[PDB]
Amino acid sequence: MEVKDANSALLSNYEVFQLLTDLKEQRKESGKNKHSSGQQNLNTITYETLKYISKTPCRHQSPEIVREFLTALKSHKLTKAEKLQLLNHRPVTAVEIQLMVEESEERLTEEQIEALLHTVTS
Amino acid sequence: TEGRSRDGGLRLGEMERDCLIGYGASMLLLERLMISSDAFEVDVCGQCGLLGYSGWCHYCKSSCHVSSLRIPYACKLLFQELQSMNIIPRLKLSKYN
Amino acid sequence: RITTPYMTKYERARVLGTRALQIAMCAPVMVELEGETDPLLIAMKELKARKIPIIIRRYLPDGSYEDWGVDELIIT
Amino acid sequence: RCPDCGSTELVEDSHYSQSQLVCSDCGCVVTEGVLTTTFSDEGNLREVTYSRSTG
Amino acid sequence: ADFDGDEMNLHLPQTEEAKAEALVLMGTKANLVTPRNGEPLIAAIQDFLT
Amino acid sequence: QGRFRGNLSGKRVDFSGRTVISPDPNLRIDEVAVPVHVAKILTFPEKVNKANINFLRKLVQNGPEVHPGANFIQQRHTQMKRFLKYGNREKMAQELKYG
Amino acid sequence: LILTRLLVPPLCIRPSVVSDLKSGTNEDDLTMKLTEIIFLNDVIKKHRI
Amino acid sequence: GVSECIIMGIPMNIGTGLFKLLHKADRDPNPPKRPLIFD
Amino acid sequence: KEQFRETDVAKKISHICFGMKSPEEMRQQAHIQVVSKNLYSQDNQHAPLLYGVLDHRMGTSEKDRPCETCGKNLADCLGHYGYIDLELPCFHVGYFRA
Amino acid sequence: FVLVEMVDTVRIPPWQFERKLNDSIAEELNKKLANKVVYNVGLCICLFDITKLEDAYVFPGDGASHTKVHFRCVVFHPFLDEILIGKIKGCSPEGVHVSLGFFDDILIPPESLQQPAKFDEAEQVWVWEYGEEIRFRVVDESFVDTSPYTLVGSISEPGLGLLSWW
Amino acid sequence: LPDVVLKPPPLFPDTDYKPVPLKTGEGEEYMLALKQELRETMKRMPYFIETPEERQDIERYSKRYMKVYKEEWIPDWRRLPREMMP
Ligand SMILES: [Zn+2]
Ligand SMILES: [Zn+2]
Ligand SMILES: [Zn+2]
Repeated sequence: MEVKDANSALLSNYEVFQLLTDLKEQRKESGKNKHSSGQQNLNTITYETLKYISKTPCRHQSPEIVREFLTALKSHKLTKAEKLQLLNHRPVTAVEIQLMVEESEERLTEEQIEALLHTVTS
Repeated sequence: TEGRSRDGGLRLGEMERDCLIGYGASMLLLERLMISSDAFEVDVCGQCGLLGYSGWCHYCKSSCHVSSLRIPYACKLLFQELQSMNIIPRLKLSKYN
Repeated sequence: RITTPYMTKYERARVLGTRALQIAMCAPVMVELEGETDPLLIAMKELKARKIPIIIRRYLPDGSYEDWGVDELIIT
Repeated sequence: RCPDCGSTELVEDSHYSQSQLVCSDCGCVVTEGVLTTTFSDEGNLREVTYSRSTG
Repeated sequence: ADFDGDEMNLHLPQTEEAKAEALVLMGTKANLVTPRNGEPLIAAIQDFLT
Repeated sequence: QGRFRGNLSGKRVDFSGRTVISPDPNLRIDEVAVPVHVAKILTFPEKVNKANINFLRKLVQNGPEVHPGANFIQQRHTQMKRFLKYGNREKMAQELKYG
Repeated sequence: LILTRLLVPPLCIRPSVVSDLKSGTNEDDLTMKLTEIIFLNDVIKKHRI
Repeated sequence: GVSECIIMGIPMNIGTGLFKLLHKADRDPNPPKRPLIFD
Repeated sequence: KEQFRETDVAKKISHICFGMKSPEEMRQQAHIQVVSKNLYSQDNQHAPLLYGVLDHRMGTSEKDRPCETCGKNLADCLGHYGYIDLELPCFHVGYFRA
Repeated sequence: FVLVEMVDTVRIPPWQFERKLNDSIAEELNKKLANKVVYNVGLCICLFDITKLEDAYVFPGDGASHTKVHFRCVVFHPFLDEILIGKIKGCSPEGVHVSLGFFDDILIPPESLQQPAKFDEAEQVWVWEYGEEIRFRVVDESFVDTSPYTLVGSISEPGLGLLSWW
Repeated sequence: LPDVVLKPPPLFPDTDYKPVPLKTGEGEEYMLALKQELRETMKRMPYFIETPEERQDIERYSKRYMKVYKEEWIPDWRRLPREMMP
């Protein structure tokens, strides 16, 4: 039961949402009684995670939009963690990038914030 | 037990074991000498290779590397007698694959 | 492909035993038994019909392996 | 008491040289099998009295 | 054996695999000959040859 | 009578019986006669499946008294054995689940 | 190779039968040997003291 | 060896235990992997 | 919430590595110290003494008196060893030639 | 959320042979890693996909089909600086009890860095005014079986301003 | 005959003889201070190789700020065989 790498590759919330939706549709299409009675924690965790991701603004996303946002941020020399947080949060205000986002010193420039907002809103 | 009056069973002597080996019925010999005679489950520590109890190794004071294992009670008694004689059989377990 | 194409009695016995155990453990039947209450008889019928979904993995002394199907091997 | 039905009708009935404490209501086997020394063990063991073992 | 009071043992396997192996490898119809020289041991006996 | 030769190489087992032999030419070479008394004692564990369900039900309804039958049942969920000599055998036969 | 501690095995290896018919029990030889060893150790300690 | 296997209670390598068996199950080796959008 | 721990693994023994134990390892393996030479108590119940021989903390040998180390019966008890220190060392007859 | 490489020996009983091997393996892995925290990895949510699946062996014992499957699974394990949005599922004197949305009630933010008006009097008072943000600081795991929880982590709440809610 | 003992001997039996106190003197004090200074200064020495940390979580802009920097001594490859060059 050993693991090879716990940090193989980071992923945004859209991938988890798609995976949960696929699992849920497959479950409602091939539901079983004994398999479900053996372990009910699976259903609960899947449903609650899907409900949380639906509460969050992760909706209205697509792989094309994700790739476009990634290619747009690649020109801003921003780090993987910063772009991941931005894609997962979808900030609509400027303060969320000014203060909340870490490593603000020397990275804001007071001119790139408008471009970041336009790219995250487009 | 040995005798009939003591409700004893038959003995699969060394000659019977040799006949079974010659036939090659490995599963039959196993079911006879291990499953239906002295079947028992022990706990062996994968770190020191010693025998524990209730999934706990008193030697290392831990229970993470302790795992169950099928073994004849006669073989377990032999291992205990050797450990008493100071001949410590260190069992190095591994996956069946 | 270098070993004998005939299926030995040891392989026969092991396959029959494994199939009988699987059937006794509520495994699906692929021969439509007709009132056979004995898992070993069902396994023998499946062997005669050449429908046992088991593949023998013959290991050589050096370490190599080769797969041989029941329907591919020759029975006596 | 019985672990299934909770009845206290537990009777010790040996079934073909097999000591077994089984319930008389549902037949649930509570305990089975007893360990008793054989002739070899009895002959190998030595008799020691309380005058020496107790102290 | 000679049926002069000899006591023989009878065992019942407790596993399907062991049962199958006993029936196949230790089959009476499959062990009609000895591996020493191939001579058949299971054949006619007194009161049958005559 | 040591641990290697007396308890490891050669050891005693259960589900066995020692009995005298007698001639009977009316049986095949691959067949052997077993008495009813030893047959009622030597039992075989059969797993309840979709094939011999009715046979096992009939054996359980017969019970330990009649020769064709069983003596104990181990449920799939719980490993608590049940003695057929006590209790209603018909209910046990009707509540035989796979496994 | 030079032993300073003896490993007394569990009671599973030393079976004891409680013979209520008399004032005694059936004990194996290992128990008696260990008792004699402990007695000799105590006697050696007493002589040293 | 065979004696140590019989003592430990494991199927001896000789006889039927020399080889291994596989199940002919309906499967698909190396199933399609879900593509990673973020990476 | 809940930690992931494997229940049972199909562990197969690979090989047996024989060896020896030092006095420190013997002490670590043992649970109690047997110093009383007597077996049973003076009371008419004839119960085994504590820290002595035939103690139930080193396993069990009776169907009525269970083990003291582990709360299990005789059929489920595996047994525990004990260490007895000797005043003066002694040559091991098995390893005397060694 | 992050993928984790794992290699598991899944045992499928015989009465499931009628089902597809990959689907059965996926269902078994999900049932086995549903709501369980792996040490030094994090809380696993579900199975992502299966990468490698070698031959299927059958042992001479139980008789089931044991398959060594290599797969990737998603686990909740921040990178010591991730920002999340949770809800206050209670509050204690020594610190508020915030919990991510229906995910896990294990976040215990210490109240030792906010502006100098921090105190809890057991009346569910969050903080005196001048969707709750969370900034993960460090992780920590512990064992459970130690005789014959496991994920709390530390949360930070700096002077984020929070023009929307004080 | 020797009497029987109920409880086992103490794990740490008492002794009527105590260790002799340590020698006092400015010399001993200076030797202690020097040994402490050596303990404190040899861990930071380049010869004191530490366990190479691995499995980094992520890369950040503060990496250049928190990057541990320490001069490394150059071994004498003329005296050392060729099997030790990186
Ligand atoms: Zn250990
Ligand atoms: Zn009852
Ligand atoms: Zn014990």
